[PDB]
Amino acid sequence: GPHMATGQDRVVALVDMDCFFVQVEQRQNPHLRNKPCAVVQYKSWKGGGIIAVSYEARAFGVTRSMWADDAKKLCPDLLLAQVRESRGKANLTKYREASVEVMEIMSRFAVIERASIDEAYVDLTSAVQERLQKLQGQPISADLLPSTYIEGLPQGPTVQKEGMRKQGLFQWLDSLQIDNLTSPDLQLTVGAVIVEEMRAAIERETGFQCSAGISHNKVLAKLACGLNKPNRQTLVSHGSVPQLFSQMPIRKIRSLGGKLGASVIEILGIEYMGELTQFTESQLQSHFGEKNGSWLYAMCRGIEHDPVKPRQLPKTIGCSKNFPGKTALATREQVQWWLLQLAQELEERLTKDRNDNDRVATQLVVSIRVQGDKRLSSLRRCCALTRYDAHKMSHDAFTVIKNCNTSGIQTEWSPPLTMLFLCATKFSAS
DNA sequence: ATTATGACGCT
DNA sequence: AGCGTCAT
Ligand SMILES: Nc1nc2c(ncn2[C@H]2C[C@H](O)[C@@H](COP(=O)(O)OP(=O)(O)OP(=O)(O)O)O2)c(=O)[nH]1
Ligand SMILES: [Mn+2]
Ligand SMILES: [Mn+2]
Ligand SMILES: [Mn+2]
Repeated sequence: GPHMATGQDRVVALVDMDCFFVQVEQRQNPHLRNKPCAVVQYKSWKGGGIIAVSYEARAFGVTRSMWADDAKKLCPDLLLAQVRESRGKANLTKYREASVEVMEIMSRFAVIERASIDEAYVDLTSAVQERLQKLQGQPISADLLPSTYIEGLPQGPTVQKEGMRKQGLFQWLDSLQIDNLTSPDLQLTVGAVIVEEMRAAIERETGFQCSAGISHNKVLAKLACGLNKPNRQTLVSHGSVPQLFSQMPIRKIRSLGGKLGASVIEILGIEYMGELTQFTESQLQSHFGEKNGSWLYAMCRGIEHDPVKPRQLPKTIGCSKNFPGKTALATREQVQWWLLQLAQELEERLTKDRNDNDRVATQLVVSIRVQGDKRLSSLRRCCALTRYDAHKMSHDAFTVIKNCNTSGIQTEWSPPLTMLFLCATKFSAS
């Protein structure tokens, strides 16, 4: 009743750039704009692997994780842009630099948590309080929410999509109590006004479009963001959760799309998020552990407490390359040459990071995969990272991995290596 | 040959 | 510390 917490304390947004790498290439090359187009890494094997897809191309069935030759079968007019290659490997610097452009704009409105190269969470609770005091109690005009959907509306008592969006927004605004500065629905609405302003600034100052979700926590904001892409934002209220979750497959909620979610489905014999409400907290903890059980008990009621961490910069700076099939590394000279290539890219990125961000990494993580192992990483070992020098880092990585060569010959490497990975970690202020 | 990154939990 | 999971 009056003591039952409802998880409505915060206003949280999730901003995700639409088909980011594609947009970066479309800004650079206007010939690619408003076209079916995709971004690929490499080219010789099956035309390269697609990693990002414009919405025009998605309409033909093109998807990430598809070979370009196969995508061209679905979409013969598909346009392609290739990721830059430096030192023999894909180099993602252009997209990291574009990401910094967007993150710095978002940080003007509120403190952000960089969740990926193209998405960030935003804690808007305080900004919403401020804008509400600036409002002095006037309602919010629909004109302030020109790209916002209200999930679950319209309802009850109409042929076009924009008209649907506007009907739902009108129903939502008509039911707002704008006199209560602590109304969670009002707070979410003001949050959506601010996110309209943030997205407008991003597009004005970079050319890039994005989608966003606004709700009371990170999981609901992420889920909301996906409901109406591209170039739109969605408000998911606390009240919208029972209907939304009643037909939501469990795998759609962030962290449940893998083995844990499959086990929730199998053990409990359910399909949808809302079905979780029928279990006690102790029942869920008994199946899925104390932490997961409490998280699921609260999540299926729309409640989640994970904070938006104040972190705009990545915690790690890494370099990795797969060597699939017959390109696996089988000699010592090969392994050394590629460790050097990775370490040279790492040195360049670390030196730029030190100048930009006033910090130094102190630990080097070396990971490899050996032929025949299904796991991503066959081995991870750390060593000290005391100087930003590529030859030193590559010799140190070789030292930590050389015991993995089971060949009796000094020159050959067996079993051959199908992955190398160098990662700089444990940053200290400098 | 579903690649190149990231974050975070477990023990 | 080293390994696994999840995202995409
Ligand atoms: N190198 C590499 N980059 C990836 C991979 N998967 C995604 N990316 C990059 C390219 C995407 O443009 C970018 C952001 O990913 P998202 O999942 O948010 O998708 P994207 O922004 O492409 O489309 P969206 O409109 O958000 O559905 O991350 C991958 O497997 N390898
Ligand atoms: Mn995106
Ligand atoms: Mn995507
Ligand atoms: Mn994203």
